Amino acid sequence: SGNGAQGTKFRISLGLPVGAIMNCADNSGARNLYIIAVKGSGSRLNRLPAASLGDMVMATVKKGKPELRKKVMPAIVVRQAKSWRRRDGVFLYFEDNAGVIANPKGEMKGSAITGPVGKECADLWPRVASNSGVVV
Amino acid sequence: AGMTTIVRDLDRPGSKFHKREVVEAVTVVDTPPVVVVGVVGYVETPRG
Amino acid sequence: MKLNISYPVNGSQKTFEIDDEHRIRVFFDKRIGQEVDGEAVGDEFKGYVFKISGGNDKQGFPMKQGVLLPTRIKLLLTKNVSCYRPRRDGERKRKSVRGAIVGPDLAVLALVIVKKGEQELEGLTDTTVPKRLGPKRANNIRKFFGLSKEDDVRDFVIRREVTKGEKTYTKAPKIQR
Amino acid sequence: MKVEIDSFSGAKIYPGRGTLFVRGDSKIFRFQNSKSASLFKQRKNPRRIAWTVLFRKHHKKGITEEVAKKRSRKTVKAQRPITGASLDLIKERRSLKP
Amino acid sequence: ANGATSFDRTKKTITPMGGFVHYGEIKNDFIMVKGCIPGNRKRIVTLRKSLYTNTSRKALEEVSLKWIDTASKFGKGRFQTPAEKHAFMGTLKKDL
RNA sequence: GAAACUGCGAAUGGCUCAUUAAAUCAGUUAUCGUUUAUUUGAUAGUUCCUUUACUACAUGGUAUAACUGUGGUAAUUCUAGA
RNA sequence: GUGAACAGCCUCUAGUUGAUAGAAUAAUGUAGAUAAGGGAAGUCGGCAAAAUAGAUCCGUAACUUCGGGAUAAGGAUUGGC
RNA sequence: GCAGUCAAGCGUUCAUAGCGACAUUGCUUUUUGAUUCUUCGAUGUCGGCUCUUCCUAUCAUACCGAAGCAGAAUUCGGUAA
RNA sequence: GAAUGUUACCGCAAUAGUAAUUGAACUUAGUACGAGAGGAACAGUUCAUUCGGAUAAUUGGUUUUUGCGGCUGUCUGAUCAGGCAUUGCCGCGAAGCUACCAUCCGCUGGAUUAUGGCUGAACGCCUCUAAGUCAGAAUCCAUGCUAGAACGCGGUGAUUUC
RNA sequence: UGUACAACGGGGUAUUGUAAGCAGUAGAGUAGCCUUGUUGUUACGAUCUGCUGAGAUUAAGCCUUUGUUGUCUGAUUUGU
Ligand SMILES: COc1ccc(C[C@H]2NC[C@H](O)[C@H]2OC(C)=O)cc1
Ligand SMILES: [Mg+2]
Ligand SMILES: [Mg+2]
Ligand SMILES: [Mg+2]
Ligand SMILES: [Mg+2]
Ligand SMILES: [Mg+2]
Ligand SMILES: [Mg+2]
Ligand SMILES: [Mg+2]
Ligand SMILES: [Mg+2]
Ligand SMILES: [Mg+2]
Ligand SMILES: [Mg+2]
Ligand SMILES: [Mg+2]
Ligand SMILES: [Mg+2]
Ligand SMILES: [Mg+2]
Ligand SMILES: [Mg+2]
Ligand SMILES: [Mg+2]
Ligand SMILES: [Mg+2]
Ligand SMILES: [Mg+2]
Ligand SMILES: [Mg+2]
Ligand SMILES: [Mg+2]
Ligand SMILES: [Mg+2]
Ligand SMILES: [Mg+2]
Ligand SMILES: [Mg+2]
Ligand SMILES: [Mg+2]
Ligand SMILES: [Mg+2]
Ligand SMILES: [Mg+2]
Ligand SMILES: [Mg+2]
Ligand SMILES: [Mg+2]
Ligand SMILES: [Mg+2]
Ligand SMILES: [Mg+2]
Ligand SMILES: [Mg+2]
Ligand SMILES: [Mg+2]
Ligand SMILES: [Mg+2]
Ligand SMILES: [Mg+2]
Ligand SMILES: [Mg+2]
Ligand SMILES: [Mg+2]
Ligand SMILES: [Mg+2]
Ligand SMILES: [Mg+2]
Ligand SMILES: [Mg+2]
Ligand SMILES: [Mg+2]
Ligand SMILES: [Mg+2]
Ligand SMILES: [Mg+2]
Ligand SMILES: [Mg+2]
Ligand SMILES: [Mg+2]
Ligand SMILES: [Mg+2]
Ligand SMILES: [Mg+2]
Ligand SMILES: [Mg+2]
Ligand SMILES: [Mg+2]
Ligand SMILES: [Mg+2]
Ligand SMILES: [Mg+2]
Ligand SMILES: [Mg+2]
Ligand SMILES: [Mg+2]
Ligand SMILES: [Mg+2]
Ligand SMILES: [Mg+2]
Ligand SMILES: [Mg+2]
Ligand SMILES: [Mg+2]
Ligand SMILES: [Mg+2]
Ligand SMILES: [Mg+2]
Ligand SMILES: [Mg+2]
Ligand SMILES: [Mg+2]
Ligand SMILES: [Mg+2]
Ligand SMILES: [Mg+2]
Ligand SMILES: [Mg+2]
Repeated sequence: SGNGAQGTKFRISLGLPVGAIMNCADNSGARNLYIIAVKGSGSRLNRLPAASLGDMVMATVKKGKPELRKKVMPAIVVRQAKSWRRRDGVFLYFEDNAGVIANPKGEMKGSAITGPVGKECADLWPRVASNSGVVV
Repeated sequence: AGMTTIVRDLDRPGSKFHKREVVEAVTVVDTPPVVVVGVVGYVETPRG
Repeated sequence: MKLNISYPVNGSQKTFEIDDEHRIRVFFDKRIGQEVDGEAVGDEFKGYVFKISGGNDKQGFPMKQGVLLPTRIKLLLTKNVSCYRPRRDGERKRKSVRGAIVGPDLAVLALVIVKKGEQELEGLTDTTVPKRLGPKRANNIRKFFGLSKEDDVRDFVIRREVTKGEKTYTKAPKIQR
Repeated sequence: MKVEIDSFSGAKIYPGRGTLFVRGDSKIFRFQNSKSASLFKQRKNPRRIAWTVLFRKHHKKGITEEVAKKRSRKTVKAQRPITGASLDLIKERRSLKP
Repeated sequence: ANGATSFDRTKKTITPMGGFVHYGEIKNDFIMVKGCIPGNRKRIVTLRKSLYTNTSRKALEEVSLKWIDTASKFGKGRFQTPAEKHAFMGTLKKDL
């Protein structure tokens, strides 16, 4: 989460540890996102960093435009698949994992977002709100 | 005795769940009146 | 939520605001068409019976008889159908709709008095707005008076006075058929 | 506090309870339990599973007197007349003859 | 109407359908405490007045329950009350 | 004579050359292989009922816009109840 | 009997029912299984484990000593009546 | 390997804010040597995994003094394991 | 767990252990400072990390509930109902156990260090220091929390006749 | 020897997903007898439907009970 994050986030079940690959859900040219780090994660001997909804991760693009591969970029997790539980009591989950590639400040490379988006992420990242269709 | 679930609006200016419902776990303990049958008086000593 | 109430006997209408989630709650899970006794909604309405006939949610989308559902959906509508006026022949447009089951999200419920209660309702039972227009087709005159085709209809045609400042003019329809 | 219902089984879902699945398109399917949720994942047809609402609704099970008659037919009759025309000459000319 | 609230109203006591699993019924007064507690069902338990005046906002918040759950705990409970269950199910091969 | 209903028109026009290599197109054929609003010209004594106590023909039915009035939405050539 | 089958699994004939026993089911084991989300990040190393599998049809690359490579790869299908 | 003393020099000016030559006093025992005292009728050898505890010559975190400390950032020092 | 009359109940508290941790956002504030570029903090608020102690309402995992249903092969003449296949296989599966995969909770007083000060001589002046003294830290001692000395202790009950 | 305790039984609660039996103008269809069809007749047919959210199981660490049946002095030891 961290920098450019408008607001705070309540804790939600970590679903994507390092090495998870999530669908790329914008129109940027990227086909998938390989997670290499989670921003603002902590440290425990042997613990893998892991991200959830509306987390900023460092990532690379394993399938996609050549102009987008072989390099690390920031990105933001928008769909999860591992069920988490909101404070309104509900356990909910998506059918896939997906983020969109972003710049440190949280602005998006691509113009649109393809597929639904978690509310807890629209809430966090205004530029992501913008480009969404269906939220949560 | 046991646990169950509760629903209540939460009141906490500043939070993202201000004036929104939450669902919360509660325990229940069975509590019929206790009955008084004695008094004991303690005094202080340098040994406690 | 607002309540748009109509007395179709008098052709009256008045709205009512009700902020009591208890007094409201009587209306939930009730569909369009079902009737509701009155006391629950207010001490005023004791005795009255209300027929639920539609409304709009906050967002303004309308109710639509016979969807069931207490949520919204996006249907495909046609000519001769509620919540759509076709711009063009053979035009069908896909539009959102609110279901016919009442819920807290409704901005306004639409109600129609069926039978009256035990006491008069302010601008409703006490005031009575008239019809606008009268019979125009020959036989319809013959029945809004009951006449037997021998009575001649030219006489019973309705006459609406009107002022030209210092000339009071008088006009009647044009009987057809 | 809305009580929800089971996308598959048609069962009431009281608050915080069961699970919520958000599909590819964005159809939100709500289950009251892993039973519904599994049959669902198994591409099972609710109309063929006999304990479900849809099954019963379909096989006309135990509606019983829900298809019976009732007592709902209005009562009115009142003369307003017709606007602009003197409604005080709309009953003393309305004397009929048949 | 122990288990009823201002908003619920439906007269019913806190005892879940079928009754508290591994305990019984609760026919006395009770203390409902947010969350969970050391010790298990049936064990004696001492409740103690706090040792400090906490200010917290969290402490201080005056709650008011909206609805207490009351469905069975002995499975995936679907109904708050025999009444509800009777409603939803219709008529069965036992009964009247 | 506003509004509105009803009718007719919006399949013409204008624009572009992406596709298309036996396709299009051209000149030449065919419909004894079809549909055709329209324009023009022709074209309709028969409609009922076991066919005397007879069927509205001196002409049969309502249900709707506009409208009046109650409204909803931040928002559109959105529209709901009466 | 199933099945391609002297396979595995069940059965008839024959032959056994031998192998200390009782009560419990703590830790840690040995042997047998399962696990959300992720998917080799573990580790010297995918060790272990998991995945695959029959048959019928369709489809099948580099390269080659032209014999191969080849069940390459990749797919559909299969009960009962 | 780590820390001092003198103070020529560095630092626009200005020895010691921060540094510091030529010299010179030390400490330390995760370096490597020097030794050969113990074990050759045997004290299981590297590294990792796991896990506990200790040291402080403190990287972070608390409270401070100083600056060639405007702010922001940083550097130097104290109490601190 | 023997023995300290027996046995029961309620307690004390010596000594020992001890625990919480770090970050961000909002706001302060585009403020103080600055020519400009830039650009803070205290009070308040919402969350989070790392650790800990519990707990199972919810959700997830586990299945010999061999609980219900389904399937292959065979055996019991068929039917019903079953046996066997080192738990035959499969879907669902209560109960229990259980997961930052789930939820709940993690206390406030004093005394000090460094350091900054008061008064104040030594030394008619001056000095936080000599005497005396104020404020003070993730420190320390308490509070709180766990054990309870099987050779530390208190209060209380009932105390055997063949 | 009583708000006792147990074994059953009953009711709640759960889990599965519609028992056995019988019936049917449901059923791809097939045979057999003639009085050879203006539903010809008698049966067979995977499966389907009704009685039937039925049947089964449900404390072994679920809840509850006005019912049924039963149980209620054996052993050892202790003193200021
Ligand atoms: C160079 O690495 C090594 C050299 C010698 C030894 C053995 C010695 N250790 C102590 C004794 O002298 C002898 O112990 C035994 C048990 O033999 C082990 C490792
Ligand atoms: Mg895409
Ligand atoms: Mg490691
Ligand atoms: Mg490649
Ligand atoms: Mg945009
Ligand atoms: Mg006319
Ligand atoms: Mg499961
Ligand atoms: Mg489960
Ligand atoms: Mg349960
Ligand atoms: Mg054209
Ligand atoms: Mg009509
Ligand atoms: Mg022999
Ligand atoms: Mg042996
Ligand atoms: Mg044994
Ligand atoms: Mg897994
Ligand atoms: Mg994969
Ligand atoms: Mg590796
Ligand atoms: Mg890989
Ligand atoms: Mg490694
Ligand atoms: Mg190797
Ligand atoms: Mg290696
Ligand atoms: Mg292997
Ligand atoms: Mg598997
Ligand atoms: Mg190959
Ligand atoms: Mg077939
Ligand atoms: Mg010198
Ligand atoms: Mg100087
Ligand atoms: Mg100089
Ligand atoms: Mg060294
Ligand atoms: Mg020697
Ligand atoms: Mg040596
Ligand atoms: Mg040796
Ligand atoms: Mg030796
Ligand atoms: Mg040794
Ligand atoms: Mg030190
Ligand atoms: Mg200077
Ligand atoms: Mg200092
Ligand atoms: Mg330490
Ligand atoms: Mg120490
Ligand atoms: Mg120390
Ligand atoms: Mg003793
Ligand atoms: Mg600002
Ligand atoms: Mg300047
Ligand atoms: Mg479970
Ligand atoms: Mg079975
Ligand atoms: Mg049979
Ligand atoms: Mg056998
Ligand atoms: Mg065998
Ligand atoms: Mg924890
Ligand atoms: Mg305290
Ligand atoms: Mg003290
Ligand atoms: Mg002074
Ligand atoms: Mg001092
Ligand atoms: Mg002193
Ligand atoms: Mg002095
Ligand atoms: Mg502390
Ligand atoms: Mg504590
Ligand atoms: Mg003791
Ligand atoms: Mg004692
Ligand atoms: Mg007995
Ligand atoms: Mg049935
Ligand atoms: Mg046990
Ligand atoms: Mg009985």
